Amino acid sequence: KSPALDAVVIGAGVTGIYQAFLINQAGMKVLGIEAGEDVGGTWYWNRYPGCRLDTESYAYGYFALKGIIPEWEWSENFASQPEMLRYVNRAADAMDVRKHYRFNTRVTAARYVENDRLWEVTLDNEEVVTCRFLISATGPLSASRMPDIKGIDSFKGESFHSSRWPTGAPKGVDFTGKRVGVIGTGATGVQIIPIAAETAKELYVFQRTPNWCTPLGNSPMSKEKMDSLRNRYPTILEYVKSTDTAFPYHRDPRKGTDVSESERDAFFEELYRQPGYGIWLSGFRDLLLNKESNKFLADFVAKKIRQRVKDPVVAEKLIPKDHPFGAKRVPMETNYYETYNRDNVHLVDIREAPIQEVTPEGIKTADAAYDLDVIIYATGFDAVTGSLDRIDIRGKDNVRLIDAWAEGPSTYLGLQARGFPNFFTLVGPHNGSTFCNVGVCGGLQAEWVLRMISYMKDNGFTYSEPTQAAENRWTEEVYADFSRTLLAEANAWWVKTRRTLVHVSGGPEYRKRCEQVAYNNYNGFELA
Ligand SMILES: Cc1cc2nc3c(=O)[nH]c(=O)nc-3n(C[C@H](O)[C@H](O)[C@H](O)COP(=O)(O)OP(=O)(O)OC[C@H]3O[C@@H](n4cnc5c(N)ncnc54)[C@H](O)[C@@H]3O)c2cc1C
Ligand SMILES: NC(=O)c1ccc[n+]([C@@H]2O[C@H](COP(=O)([O-])OP(=O)(O)OC[C@H]3O[C@@H](n4cnc5c(N)ncnc54)[C@H](OP(=O)(O)O)[C@@H]3O)[C@@H](O)[C@H]2O)c1
Repeated sequence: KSPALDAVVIGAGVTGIYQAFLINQAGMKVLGIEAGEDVGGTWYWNRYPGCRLDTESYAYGYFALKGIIPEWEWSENFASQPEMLRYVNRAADAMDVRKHYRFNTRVTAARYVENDRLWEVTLDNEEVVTCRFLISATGPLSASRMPDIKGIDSFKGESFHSSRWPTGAPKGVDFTGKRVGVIGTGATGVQIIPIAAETAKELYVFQRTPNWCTPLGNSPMSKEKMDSLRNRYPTILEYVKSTDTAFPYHRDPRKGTDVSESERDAFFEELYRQPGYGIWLSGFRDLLLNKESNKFLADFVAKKIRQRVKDPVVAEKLIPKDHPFGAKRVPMETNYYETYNRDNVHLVDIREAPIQEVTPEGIKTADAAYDLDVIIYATGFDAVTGSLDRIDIRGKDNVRLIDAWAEGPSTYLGLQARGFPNFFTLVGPHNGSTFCNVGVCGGLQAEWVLRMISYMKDNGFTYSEPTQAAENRWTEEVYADFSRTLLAEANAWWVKTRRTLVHVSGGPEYRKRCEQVAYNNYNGFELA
């Protein structure tokens, strides 16, 4: 039998739509599936207050850089959520990609049929579509997780996870008169807290673990600046392609030690005050390899925190003692620390006083009871493998991807897994495009995968699968490379339990390997 489609593409985020656009451009037969109503992925689903980019607007905007929508105008340096979703909507316009997709449709199971080298894809547990290739663009921080606390449903006020804010108008942003509780202090939390506190009656922050945070330094984007940028897109494109993360920054050649304390102190101050992630991704070459170098930056930020926070007890509570700087994603913020100087904001430490349960009134903890009219769960995601974990995926010998990855992910190039022929996990585990400015990183990964499906059509090949030795060596390489950094000393979302779900070596290096595989007739894959 013959599968109907060349490929199915799961997801309508920035990765998914481009993937889908490209495939169809090459004249193949594609269907996209999105669970929500329309394109946007991250930018569709995450409508909470203060939701904002990390990455410079113009560096994230692959779609603009590649002249798909060259005339696009950014209004700020770090675009808000609504602006992003506008961009994606426009981008999809010029691609004409919507007609290729099934919206309001969820993939629930996927089964490989050895005997026909195809994939049988189940939509909302009834209908079945057949494709030669399954391509997941279901993204690294899709798949929300509620924390493991007793009695979440026992709560009688308003309550929800950050990625399912009530609504397409973000309803009830105004917390006038309300007692609000916020669980979690990651990137989401840090964006939410200063904003809610403008209107909340009382704001209690339930912080189990403190992150290192630094000033976003957002500012609006003059039309001149935007003209000066669009004129350089070719340069900006090449440049972001050459940096380890595809963010527009690169390391100082020097070590932390080749420089006297007073020279370091000056260099850090200059970064601290620079808009964006310069502090994190333009430090010294050994910020993430060398405990001593890390300590230097960590003490500087510490000191900064005690400047911005008036009461020294609160301030100490907010300074991490337990993981080196830049080991977890560094959340960037507007006026976060100053928030704690407010009379109507309370930091509740829930490591020393672990949350007992959620009651109808408020939140019980080992020490106190909090009456609350609203609770916010900024508790993050089932990272990387999470949304795949939520599809029954089955391969050769009817094995599940979940059992397959039970000891941790195993893939070649982070693109295919052994036992799962003709299946591409885009920006998935052990992938060089996951620790990235994903806007550019996944654009490039979508393009490479196109070139592999194209190589397959031309040579009439119907089957692709990693060899054992390919996959073992790769995985080995990924753990090896990761154990060398201070990223090993931490529990970020990209760690599972202590192992990595992700590839930390450099994008340009990762892509260089990929090019070396593709050139050598996809060496490491069995093809037939
Ligand atoms: C709040 C937030 C802010 C971020 N900010 C940045 C940033 O500034 N810079 C950066 O580089 N990265 C950022 N990221 C990381 C982000 O994941 C990437 O930037 C990018 O959005 C990933 O896009 P994607 O299209 O690959 O996945 P997504 O954007 O998540 O899109 C995946 C889509 O797949 C759909 N889907 C999943 N499962 C199914 C199912 N089985 N059936 C049907 N559809 C399904 C989902 O509905 C979703 O729409 C951020 C992430 C979050 C959560
Ligand atoms: N552009 C941006 O600046 C932007 C904005 C938002 C999100 N993001 C992306 O989204 C990622 C996820 O960040 P997030 O804040 O959404 O999630 P996150 O980084 O995973 O943080 C989740 C928070 O909830 C807490 N938590 C989880 N389970 C808990 C439990 N059982 N009890 C008590 N506390 C619990 C965690 O504390 P513990 O550490 O103790 O587990 C952590 O503080 C970021 O790394 C970032 O890449 C980016």
